Amino acid sequence: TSVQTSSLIQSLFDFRLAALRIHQDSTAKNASLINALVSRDSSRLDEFFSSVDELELSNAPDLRFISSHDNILWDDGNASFYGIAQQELNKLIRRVAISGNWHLVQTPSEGKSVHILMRRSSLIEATGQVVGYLYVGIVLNDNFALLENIRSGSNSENLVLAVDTTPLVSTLKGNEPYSLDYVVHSAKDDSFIVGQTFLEVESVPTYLCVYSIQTNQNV
Repeated sequence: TSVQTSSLIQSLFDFRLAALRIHQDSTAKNASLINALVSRDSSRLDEFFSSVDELELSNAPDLRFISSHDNILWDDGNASFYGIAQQELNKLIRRVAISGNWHLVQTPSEGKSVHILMRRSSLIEATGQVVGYLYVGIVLNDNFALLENIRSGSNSENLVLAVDTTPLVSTLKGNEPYSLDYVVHSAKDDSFIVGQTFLEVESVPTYLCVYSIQTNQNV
């Protein structure tokens, strides 16, 4: 049941991205927002999002920022928490320039390329002129909540998300019979079976590899 665990993992991953896409695409049509943006006052924008999130938490993106062309109008400010220079968002804007589709992008951040999944929705005016684009993103590095979600949803023993040989995040606690290092340089299919699943983003192959460790139940 290898391909089964792998597809399970992929559906769980697909599920999370879906939760965000839907929430994004809806906020992108929230007159309250559109008008708070055209109003040109960062407060309603801040408040708008703080309220948006006040109850849909954990289903909230890690990064969020509105922008018209290269002119970033508003930013939730979480970019800095990730060690991402307001500058490094402008380059991501061009990189993700194809609305309604998720993009796996990298970005420099204090000596470690940070891997992010991004997507943009256009903010139209109730007049029909596009007024900007809302950019939403999920940071993969150290995103334990995302990996833990997928681990329990698939009832996996442990999981580790790596950009091959290099771990982005793990569920291991440090008491397992196996080390993170082992899990990462281990053969695909032993006492501890180690599965390997390359995630697809929008049905497209990706270098994101999720390792699933299952203990040989024989034992």
